Order: sequence, then structure tokens, then C-alpha cells
Amino acid sequence: SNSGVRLDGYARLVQQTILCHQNPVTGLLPASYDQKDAWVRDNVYSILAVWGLGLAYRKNADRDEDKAKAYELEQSVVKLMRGLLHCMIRQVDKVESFKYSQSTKDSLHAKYNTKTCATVVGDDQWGHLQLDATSVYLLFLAQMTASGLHIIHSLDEVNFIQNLVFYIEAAYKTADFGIWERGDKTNQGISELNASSVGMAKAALEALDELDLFGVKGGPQSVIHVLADEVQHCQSILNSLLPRASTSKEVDASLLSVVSFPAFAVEDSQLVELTKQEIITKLQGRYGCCRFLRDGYKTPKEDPNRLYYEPAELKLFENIECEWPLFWTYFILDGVFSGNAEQVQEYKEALEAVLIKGKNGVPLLPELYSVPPDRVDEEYQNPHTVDRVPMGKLPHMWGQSLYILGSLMAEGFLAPGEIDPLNRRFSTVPKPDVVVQVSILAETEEIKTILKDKGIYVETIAEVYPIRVQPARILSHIYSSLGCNNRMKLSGRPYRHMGVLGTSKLYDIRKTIFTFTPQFIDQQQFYLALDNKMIVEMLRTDLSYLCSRWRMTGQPTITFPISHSMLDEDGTSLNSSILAALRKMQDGYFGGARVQTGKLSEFLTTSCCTHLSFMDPDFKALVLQLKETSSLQEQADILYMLYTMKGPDWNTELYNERSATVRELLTELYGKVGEIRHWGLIRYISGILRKKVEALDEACTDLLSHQKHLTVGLPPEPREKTISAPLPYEALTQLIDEASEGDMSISILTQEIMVYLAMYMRTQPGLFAEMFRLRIGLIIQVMATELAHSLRCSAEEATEGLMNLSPSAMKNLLHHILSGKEQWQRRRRLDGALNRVPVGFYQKVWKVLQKCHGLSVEGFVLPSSTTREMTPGEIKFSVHVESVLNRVPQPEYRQLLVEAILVLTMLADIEIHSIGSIIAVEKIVHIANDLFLQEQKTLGADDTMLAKDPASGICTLLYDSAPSGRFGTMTYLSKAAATYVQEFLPHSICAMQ
Amino acid sequence: SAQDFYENYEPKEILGRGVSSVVRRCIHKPTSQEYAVKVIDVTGGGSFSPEEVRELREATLKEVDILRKVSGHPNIIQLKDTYETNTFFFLVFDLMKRGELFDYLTEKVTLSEKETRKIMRALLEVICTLHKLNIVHRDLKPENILLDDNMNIKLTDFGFSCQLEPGERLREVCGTPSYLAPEIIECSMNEDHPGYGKEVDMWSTGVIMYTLLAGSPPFWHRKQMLMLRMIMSGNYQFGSPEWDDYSDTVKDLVSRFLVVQPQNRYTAEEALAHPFFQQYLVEEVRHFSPRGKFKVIALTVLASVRIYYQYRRVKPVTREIVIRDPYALRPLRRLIDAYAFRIYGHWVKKGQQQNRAALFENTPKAVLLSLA
Amino acid sequence: QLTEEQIAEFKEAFSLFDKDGDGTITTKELGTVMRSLGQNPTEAELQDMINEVDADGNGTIDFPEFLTMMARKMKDTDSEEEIREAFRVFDKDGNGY
Ligand SMILES: Nc1ncnc2c1ncn2[C@@H]1O[C@H](COP(=O)(O)OP(=O)(O)OP(=O)(O)O)[C@@H](O)[C@H]1O
Repeated sequence: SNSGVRLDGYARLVQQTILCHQNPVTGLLPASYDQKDAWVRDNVYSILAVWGLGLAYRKNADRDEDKAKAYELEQSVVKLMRGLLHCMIRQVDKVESFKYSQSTKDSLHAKYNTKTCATVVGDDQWGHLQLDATSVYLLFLAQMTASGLHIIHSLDEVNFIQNLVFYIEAAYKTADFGIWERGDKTNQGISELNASSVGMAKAALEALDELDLFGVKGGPQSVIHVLADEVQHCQSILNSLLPRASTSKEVDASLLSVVSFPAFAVEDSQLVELTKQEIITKLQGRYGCCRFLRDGYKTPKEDPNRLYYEPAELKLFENIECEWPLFWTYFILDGVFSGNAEQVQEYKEALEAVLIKGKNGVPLLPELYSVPPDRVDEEYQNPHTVDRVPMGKLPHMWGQSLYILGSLMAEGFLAPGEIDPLNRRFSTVPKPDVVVQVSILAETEEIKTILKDKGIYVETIAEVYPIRVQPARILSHIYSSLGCNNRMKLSGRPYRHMGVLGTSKLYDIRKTIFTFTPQFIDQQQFYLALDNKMIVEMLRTDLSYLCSRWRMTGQPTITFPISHSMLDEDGTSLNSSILAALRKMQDGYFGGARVQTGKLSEFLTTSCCTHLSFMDPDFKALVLQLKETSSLQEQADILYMLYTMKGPDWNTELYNERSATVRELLTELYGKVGEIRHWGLIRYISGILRKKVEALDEACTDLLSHQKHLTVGLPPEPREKTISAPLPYEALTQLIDEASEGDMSISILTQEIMVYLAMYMRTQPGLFAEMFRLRIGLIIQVMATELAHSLRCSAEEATEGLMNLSPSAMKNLLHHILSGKEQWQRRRRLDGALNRVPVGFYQKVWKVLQKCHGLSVEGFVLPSSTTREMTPGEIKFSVHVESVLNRVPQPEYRQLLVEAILVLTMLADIEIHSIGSIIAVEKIVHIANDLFLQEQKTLGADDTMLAKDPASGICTLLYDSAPSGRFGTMTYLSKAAATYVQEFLPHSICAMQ
Repeated sequence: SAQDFYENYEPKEILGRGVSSVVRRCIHKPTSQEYAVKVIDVTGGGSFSPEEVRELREATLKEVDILRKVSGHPNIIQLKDTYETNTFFFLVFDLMKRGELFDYLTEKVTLSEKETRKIMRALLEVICTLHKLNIVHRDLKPENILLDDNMNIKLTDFGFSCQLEPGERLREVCGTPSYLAPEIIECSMNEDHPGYGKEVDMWSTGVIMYTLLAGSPPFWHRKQMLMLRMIMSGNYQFGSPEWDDYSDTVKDLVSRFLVVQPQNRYTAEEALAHPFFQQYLVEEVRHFSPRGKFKVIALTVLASVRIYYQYRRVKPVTREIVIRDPYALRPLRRLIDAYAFRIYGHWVKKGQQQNRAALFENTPKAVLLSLA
Repeated sequence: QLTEEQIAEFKEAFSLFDKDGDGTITTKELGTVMRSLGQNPTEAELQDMINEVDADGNGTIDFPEFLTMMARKMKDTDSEEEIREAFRVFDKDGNGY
């Protein structure tokens, strides 16, 4: 048969190209050339062709030769998988410690040696942090397990795989070296977040959601459990971080590996097409696509025998970057997979020309093409015009294997459903809708009677004996004991909070159905749950979140118990907000989700049920004064001073029958204060207890995903080091405490403001635009200033009122302040304090620096030589300009400098010339102020109108003057700028248009 | 019922917010349309007595009755389907990809002559169509006017509007403080003046025209009483450097639309008859005596000579006036005004306290400002 | 206020300004008219005049634009200057009339 001949030819090609370097005993092929080193990702991608060939051969059964060939191919694939698994197992100690305090020195080495499976390089001579390789290995292991191949052989391997899944689940808030093992464009021993990493990690987590590693013969003890919260967080991260490559790269050719056949970890097909269009526009060439802009790999310069290149790539590698046919193979696979035929033909025709022959006329895929050193200027002057030459590893196993797989799929010998048994091709299918179920219970009989009197039918905590209700802390503690082994020294999953998407699904433990309340209604953890408005708003937000994704199969269920702390003052009826929320839920609509009210037994018939198989079997004078003192605030102050002096954990000996420590008395005081609902000492109590807001790291990474900078506390020069990369929970808490210092409550206020900002980022991601850095301390000072202005009180009274403000009032006040809604002097102070600048301010500043020698801000200088080193779209230039403009500590002066820069930009646009000198914007604003004073004196204003700033030398009327108008500040600024330009011109004007 | 609305309309991302209502997009599953659903709470989270609830229900029923009364007009908004539940109200409208007139106005500062002409024509058509059915809105504001992909404006917020009979006059006062006729202040003084009339929409249209053309409301001040007295006295003035380069026809049309006396205010039909809104395609009855031909030839020669002098009358760059006064150059003034608006473009929302005229300070900040 | 006779005269002038009826005076037709009259304006001058007369950069002048331009007030000195220039152009021959 012709098909048999074609299959035999493909098998011969595979044997002569990839299988020739099988490296028996271990089964890990060398990464081509004279390297003698094995890469996990390279081997995994190379074995894809062998796996596809074996799958194709398996179909033509009923013959001894075909069966033997298929068995040999599957055995080779299994041997490679077992070798890789053993290599990972050899670093169990590293895998276990990475889990706590995620660092670059705690991860397993990405470079694995040849036979004898040892380490080839040290822990500091290479970048041993690549979550993409682990994610792709786990994903393909799951795919082959679902196909039918047997790889896992013992329960210890299952535990190790679970530990690896736990280790990779934290990919959405950590920085790695990426696919290229070089971090950003400049190595400099730095790493940054990559979209490919988190995408492949999410895809691997999705693939291993409930996979059975032992196949059809496996039992309940050999199933991998993966949380859904991490997957949704990674999805949201990718959605909010995929208009470009990363924080530093504007585009990367590796983005295809996220939006194509490998791992299919993307939705919103419009975004996929958009990203593919930009990739084609910015990277496509005559011999493939470039990896990314401004890369110096395999270049005729930059001293190839060097690393950590200095920041001098202004024009050296621009327009002469190498191109890789691997991205063309990616495009071929993407076209041949979903629905495309003509694109496949055109890309195959393009790729056939760039192919170079080998021994016995064998096709070979070169690693990359490089521009000859002689024809360097021609390429820069005429892009994509010169002819490159082959270089790198000529037998590129990755590219050749991918091309072979694509050709086999195009020829029709293989189907898209064979390599993807998990049906990941339909990941872009829109989700029609989802219905969420909410169950309401009464803690006591009185609550149930009250609800019945108000037309609400519910069931108490009792009479539901088959079902049990416990807080999410118990669920977290239970999940912490999964994947625990003593022989291999595995500590299991580290303790972490459980989101709404986790507690919603039902759990079956010991043949009993267990339901858990949402984690956000725990008043013990924090005082946020005390406020009813926060309760209803956060419930609506959680409901919206649940209705949005719900990537898990089955219908959900939310349990909302009614506590005794939400009752009215008389304690006889429910509050208005809770009653309104319950009535809205009864009508089948609340927030942005459709709800139906019913019984837990009714919801039990169809719901998301998960089975946990692993759960199967003078001091005395001070104490007397504290006991006898009134004025509970003074009581809290006394408790604090004894806590700081001699009460860390020592017993106060207040009682005689029972010895109660300071912590017990503190908890009793907190409970007593919670009943009276008085927010005067709650902040002090929380600060003393060192209570931290849950999921603070989640809020931090959500804020940082949009290229934002966070600065805590009041700004002095030395302290308040900026935050640019995600940090663990312990490091974040330590930094917050260090910034807060001895004020204690400052940390609590900072945490509250940070969580409010993170919450408002998701709901309204247009309010926080145009702002590059967020300063919590500056925000606190601004809020205190507005409170003092509104109440016409002192700073101490304003701070006391701010402390006494309810959390809902705090959120409303922060919303109002951020909105900039409620004279001109106060408005300018608010604008300067929050450093609000136009969107195109960066481009205008960059153009001005291009057209001018520099800018003077009365101190230091900003040279124009930085425009070639930087780009307008790069964050480093933006933070440099902000730091240059942040020297002046007056927000009004900052706004004046900003508008002076804007008018100078307008003048430079109008006037075509080169300034060729340093312009002082401080001198410009001084000249404008002098002109305004002269005009006021001429008009007739007296001495009281021509006021003088105590420490800035600027008239108050100038601040109060409106920006636009016949006598606006912009006219004076334009006059002063033109006067300065004339003063720095050769006795003439050079402005025409 | 609510089940039918849920099965037929799918809630989506929020598209707008109100005082007590939220507007979101919806999809009609049988049709796969892209309509919009407006949801307004009844109890408002239990923040008021049931009397407010029944008052709100009466307001919504009046609004839906009025919207059904004027249904079928393509230029007027259309209410396809309405739903009512115990604690939730669902109304279906036509979703529009473009924002309100306020956003476009603050983005473009000042619109072109054709744009303002077509907007004025559409709004005048709205008012005459409404008056033919004896309906007054009394809330003609740019915030209540939106735009679509075809740059066609459609009036919304019919809740304030109520149907009226001949011979009755309204007494309630509502709306933005800078949109009141002298009838309102006369009636609200103690009891003297009878009530509302029909020229409130006339002055509202005049205010819309002035705000859109000049870029700022005709009347604005930092004090409530000061600007109230100013608008009551009708002492509005045209800006010198802004209205100088404008035609006289729009000026006198606006002046007629801002007449303090309700009797002398131009009606809608007279406004349509104005030479601003008339257009001609072709005519063949333009025949007269040779004197008419001679007059036409003389006028043509005069127009040709006038157009022969335009290019020689243009001013050069003239950096001297630029340094002495940057407002002399109209393009430069427009550029600096646009830059100033873009600098503070996030502070133009609903509210009389902050508006477009706040950013402009034509008055000199001198000792004379103290006198009042 | 305008008049019906003035409107008819303006319409006739607009129709006669362009050789072909398309609603626009057109730069080419204006240049041909100028050359026929006996004037040779520069291309840059014509472009500047078109830009100044027009309210935007669309590069086309319409009948309402011409009507608005003709509605401008020249005061007193500009009027006598214009009529003197028109008489001088018309009085090409050395006759004084
Ligand atoms: N089809 C629509 N497309 C876009 N926005 C719409 C649409 N229909 C209504 N809106 C929005 O809903 C609101 C309609 O006004 P609404 O009466 O709800 O608000 P308000 O606060 O009471 O005051 P106002 O009517 O003066 O804006 C506006 O914010 C408007 O932008």
C-alpha cells in the first residue's frame, strides 16, 4: 500500500534523524552538537514526532511487523518519560524546599546531564528556574497517560507528581528566566514574569485536574487533585498580561506556544488573532521569525565569549536579529490543527525553500539564520534585503521533530484528536451561561423564626445531620495533608487560603457530604466581615466572579449562614441590607448572576462532588489598674504598654481560679469590642495581634500585573524601597511592618488601602489609568488632609476621625478621592500628590528630549543621551522621568512643571529647529510668575492680592487661576517659554509652520 | 415574569451607572441581538420607607407609558420590552456603541458647523414631535443626549417628562441649576406666577447650542445665588475672541433662542423655517427682468473680488504677537485649549459645581473681582 | 437679513464658478478661472487660500462656505479699496470709464 510506503519512509527519516541519538540505558538524547547535555523541554518536544509516529503505526494493526514497530516506539517514549521522571526524582530535596519561600536557588536544575543521571552544572552558574519545562512535561505526561501509555509505576511516583504540581501551581506570582533562560533583553542576572510560563502552568493544571495515572485499571488512590482557584488566577493574569510579551518585551515569538497547538492555553479567539497579527507584523522574515526585538544571540559582535552584556544595545542588534524556522513550524501546526488549509499550504511552500539538505538527501532544519558581518549596514538601511547563512545546530531536533509532526498531520495519516485526547481544541468555544445555587441557613432557632416571620423559609444548623457545615479553615487544614510521604520526606501542600471557587463545590469525606462556608465571612480572621455593607458587596463580587468563569464541571452551591452579629441594635430583626440581599436572591437575581433558592438536599442531586480518598483510615499595681480602669480606649493603651514592656506571652495573673495569658485577654477584649461596634480601638487591637489581610500576595500580584509600582508609607529619601516584582507573603508582611515602624496601625491602614485598590482594579480598570506608581502613605496623607479640611479640625482630630471611620465609609472616601470629585489650589495639590499625568506624557517628554539637549529642574540634569538607550514604550524610561520630576516635593510645583513641559512640547511641535542647549523649566515658571505679578500690578491689584508663597515663591492667585482662558496660566507659561527660547536663540526666532 | 426575562436576556458587563439604576448589555437568544437592559432597584437596599418605593414605581410607570406613547419614532429612543418584578425592574432598550454627548463634547472641545447644525435640526425635530403629542421634557441636557455610529442623537431619560393638558401649569422644580427659565424662579418666589409653560425647552435648546458652540455654558459662577440672579436677569453676553470668527445667522438664532420673555421666544416651527436649516437642490423658477440679471452679475463680481482678497489678507507667523499675546492666533489658541482640556479631562462629569466653564477664566483675577 | 434675489444670485454665482456641476468650486476650476481672468496665482498661495477659506483640512469648498464668506463685513475702508480695485481691473483701457 502507498500509505505503508509513506509510513516506512517517515519511520526511516525519524530513525536516521532523532532516534539515532536515543542514548540507551538512560534514554535522554543529547541536545545536538558537541554539547553532551540533555534539556527537558528539548527532549519532550523531540519525542512528539516519535509519539505521533507510534500512534499512526498503531492504527494499522493485525500484522506482526507493524505491531512490533508500534510497541518499540511506545517503549522508547516510555523509556524517555521514565528517564526524565527519575531525573526529576533525583532533586526531591530541592522540589520540597522550593515549596516554602520560592527562590531561584531552590528550584531543580533545568540542565540535566547524560547517562548516570547526574547534575552537570552548579546552582549559580546557570539559571535553574524554568517552570515552562516542568509544565510541558507534566502536560504531555497527562496526554500520553490519557492516550493509553503506561508511565507511572508506583504510588511514590504519584506523590512526587502531586508535589511537582504543587510546586508549579505558584507560577502566577513568581519570576523566572523564561524559555530563553536569559530573563529580559539584558541578562544582568535578572528574571521577570513570562506569559508562556503561566499559560503552560495553567494548561498543565487543567490537564491533570482529575487524571488517573494508572489508566482504566487505576483506583481512587491514584488520582491527582488540582485546585481551580489557581487555574482561574492564571487565566486572569494571562488575560490582563497578554497584549504584549511581558513587562519588558513588547513582543515575543514564543507567544505562539500559548495560542496554538501546544497546550491551547488561551481563550477569546479575537485576542489570539490579534496577537498572531502583531507577531507576523513585527517578527516575520524571509527565513522565519525572529525570537524577539533587540536580541544579540548569534551575532558578529558583542564579544560572543561574554555574558551579562552591558546596557549598550541602542542600535547594535536592531534590524539584524536572527530568525528561526521553528516559529514557521508553529504556524504550520496552528493552521493544520483548527480549521486552516490554504495557510498550511502557503507556510509549507515557504518553509520548503529555507530547508537545507543533509546526508543521503535528508531534510534538516537549521537552528537559525545569521547576517554576514560584511553586509550589516545594508540590512539596517534596507531591512530584510540581504541574504543570511545557516548557523547553529544543523540537526535541530526540536524543529525537525515539529516539522515531521506537522507534515504527518497534514498528510492525513494522523488526526487532531489523537495527539489531544483531552479535547483541548475547543477551549475557545464560548460559554453559554451558568446558574448558581445559594442556600441560606439559620444559626439558631430565633433566626429561623425571624426569617419565617419575614416570609423567608430556611433550615437551621440542626436537622441536616447527613450534611455538616464547617469554615474554610478546616478545609484548608485537610488539604494541607495531601501528598504527604515520610519515606521520601514530603511535607504535603503548604497551608493556603481557599477561594470562593473551592469552597463552593461539595466534598465527600468518609462517606459523608461536607459543605464549607465561604472564607470571607470569618470575623475572627479580620474585622472586614463586621460591616454589613462590606458583607453584601463582597458577596455580590464573589457571586459575579463565580458566575463569570466556573471552569469546573457541574453546578455550584453557595452556603450563606446568618450570624448573630448582623442583627439590629434591639436584636429582634435582620438588618436592611441583608434583608434586601435575601429578597433579591429570592427573585432570582443579585449582582450579575442568576440564583435559585432551595434546600441543600435538593441541590445535592446535581452538584460538584469531590471525593477525598487520602482521608480514608509594679506588675501587680499595673494589673490592678488595668482591671479597675474605665475608658476602654485607655484600657487598650494600658494593655498595649504592658504587651510592649513585659507582656509578650507572660500571664498577667489577673484571675486566680484560672491562669489566662495576655492573648486570651486580648481575644476577650476584641470580642467585647465587636459587640459594641465602636471603631476606636479595633485598629489598635488588630495591630497588636499582627493580623494580616488574607490573600495579600494575590492583591499585590493583581496590582503588579498591570505594570504598576507600589510604595508604602510616607516618602523619605532612604526608606520605602519600591516594589517591582512579586514577593512571598512573609517578605511582603516584613516589608509592610518595616514601613509601618512603631505606628502599628499604619500597617493595618496600608493593608486596607491596598486590598481596596486591588478590589477596585478588577471592577473598574479605567479609574487607575494614567497613574504609574501608587503611594499608600501619600494617599493616607491626602485623605487626612481632606478630613481636616472638611471638619475644620487639627491633624490629630483628623487622624482620630479617620481611625473612627467605618470600613464602608473608608472605601467610599477612597473612591471619592480617587475619582477626584467633591478651590483650584486644592485641585492642583490633589493632582500633584497622586502624580496624575496625561497618557501621552511619556511620548511628549521623549520627543522633547530628542529635540533638546536636556531639561533643568533646578537641580541635577537629565541628559538627552538616554533616548537612544531607551524607548517610549519601555517602563524604565517612564520611571526615570518620574524620578527626575519627583525631586521637587511640592505637588503644585510638580503640576506646574508638568504643564510647562506640555507647553514646551507644543512649542517644539510648532517650531521646527534644534534648541541645542539646556532649558530650565524652573526659570520658565519663575519668568511666568514675574509676568503675572507685573500684569496684576498694572491692572490695579493691591499688596494683599499679590501674595507670596512661604517656601515656593509663587503667587497664590496663580495657583487659583484656571488653566484655560484669557488670563489662564497656560498663556503665561507659553509667554515665558517663548521668552526663554528667544533668550537662547541667535537674536532671532526660528518658528514657522 | 422574571424567568422569561432571564431566559430571553443575558446580563453582561456594566455599561453605565445611575443614581439608583445600573445599565448593562443584554443578548436576545432567539435573535442573537445586542440590545441593552436597564435595571433599577425598588427598595434600594432598604434605605427608605415604602412610600419612596411606591413613588419610584409611579415614576417608572409614567416613564414607560410615555415611552410607549412616542414609540415608533426612529430618532426617539425605543422601548422594545418592559418587565416588572416585586423587587427588580427590567427594561429593554437599544444599545449604542458610542457614548453620551458630554464625552464627545469634552473630547472634541468644539464640534464643527455641520455637526452642530445636524444636532440642532434633530433636537428641534424631537421637540416639535413631542409638542405635537403634548409632552414636555424640561431636562434637555447634553448628559441626557447620546450618539450612535451614525452620529445621530436620541433623547433619553423620559422619567422626568410628564404628559400635560392645555390649561394646566406645573409647579415642581428640578434639573441642573443653570437650566431654569425665568418662569421657574417667578413661580417659586412665593406663589405669584402661575406655573410651567412650553418655552423651557426653548431656552434649554438655546443653552445646548451656546454650550456646544462656545464650549462653555452661557451662565456659570462659583456662587449659587450669583449665577441664579444672572440667569434670571438674562444678561448673557457673547465672548469677544470666540464669537468673532462666526456667522451672524447662528448668532441671531441663538439670541432668539435665549429670549427672556416666553412670548417672544421662537417656536419650533419658526426655528425650522429659519434660513439656517433650509436647503435647496435644484429650481427652475428663478426668472426675472434684465435688472435682476444685472444685479446677479454685480453680486457675482463682488463675491469674486472678495474671494480674490482672502489669500493676500492672511497673516504670517508673527512671533511678535505670539510673545505679546498667544490668544491672537486662533489655531494656537485652539491647540492650547485642547491641551488644557486633555490635561484635566477626567474632571468633566455630572454636576453644576464642576463643568466646562470652570476650566475657563475670562474674568481678570484682580481687585475688581472682590466687588459683587 | 438675506433676500430671495440675493440667494438666487449666490446660487447662480456658485453654478458659474465651476465648469462642471459637482457641488465644489474645485481647485483646478478656480485656477482655470484665475488664468482666464488674467491672473497666475502660485500653487502654494492657492493652497493657503483654500485652507483658510475652508473650516478644516478636507480641501473642498462648498456653497454654504461661499455664502458665509460672502456674508463677511468689510466695514468702510476695505469696501472702498475693493471697489477701487474692481474698477481698476475693469478699466483696462485708457478711457477712465
Ligand atoms: N443605550 C445606552 N447606551 C449607553 N449608555 C446608556 C444607554 N441607556 C442608558 N445609558 C446610560 O444610563 C444612564 C441614563 O441616565 P439615568 O437616568 O439612568 O441616570 P441619572 O443618574 O438618573 O441621570 P441622567 O439621566 O441625568 O444621566 C446614563 O449614564 C447613560 O449613559
